[PDB]
Amino acid sequence: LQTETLHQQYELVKRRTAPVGYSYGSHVMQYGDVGISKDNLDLYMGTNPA
Amino acid sequence: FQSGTRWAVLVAGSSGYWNYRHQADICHAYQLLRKGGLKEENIVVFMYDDIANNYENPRPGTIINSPHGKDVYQGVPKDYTGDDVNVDNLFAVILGDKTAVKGGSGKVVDSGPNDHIFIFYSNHGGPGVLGMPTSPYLYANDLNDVLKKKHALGTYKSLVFYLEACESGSIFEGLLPEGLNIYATTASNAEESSWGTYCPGEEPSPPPEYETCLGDLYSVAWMEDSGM
Amino acid sequence: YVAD
Repeated sequence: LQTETLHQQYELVKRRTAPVGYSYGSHVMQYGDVGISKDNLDLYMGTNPA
Repeated sequence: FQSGTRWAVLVAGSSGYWNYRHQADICHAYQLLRKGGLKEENIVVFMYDDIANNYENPRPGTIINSPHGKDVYQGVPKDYTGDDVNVDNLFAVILGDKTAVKGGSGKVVDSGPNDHIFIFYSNHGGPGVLGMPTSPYLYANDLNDVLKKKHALGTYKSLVFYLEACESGSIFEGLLPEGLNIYATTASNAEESSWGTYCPGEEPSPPPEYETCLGDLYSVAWMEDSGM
Repeated sequence: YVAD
């Protein structure tokens, strides 16, 4: 259980999507007001208490 | 705590059984956001709606977004389907203008200045252009213009855009200014492909006879992350 | 894999 920001999700998504062994993959980018990425994901996607 | 309303616009830009994954991505995103507490009335769904009962679908009436995933189609509202998945309706929805909608549910993002908005698009793309299952296609300049308009209306506090398509970086790079309170990420840079995942012959593979990918890597990356 |  922990807080996740937009920035943290971007990093996780970037990592999973990146090429490894120089096969397939793509390079996740970010644009606009990157300062917003400090926001908790819950502000946009809510919280599934699970 | 946040006292504003959370809205989402979910857009699959393609049609056809071979494009199963884009509508599966969007249905999964719908279920995730509902589980997070976003209300159905605030989530606007664009999907051609030719997948769940496509004759090529090995499991009639369902859509899955991972090899052992649960159905994500049940419960998804049919806001804009078939030929109602078009750029004019998309823009009317984003701008919160019911009077500019043509066909479909009429649900729009009639948001207030303290609200948050999340937009997720998944499909096909090329430099400067995103697919739609109708003419016209969704061009980068037009999309950025409608985001600028929305900012001019002032009807959100901040907006997040997740974008899945080939050469998707091209849609925002040098076009999306700072100062709109918009944060966007893209599956790829402006010059490379983005990839499907859960594909026949790859690990992990879809169930037998699907012969189509169940999702897209950037898309399931964020949705599966949000889930855990 | 299929591309987008």
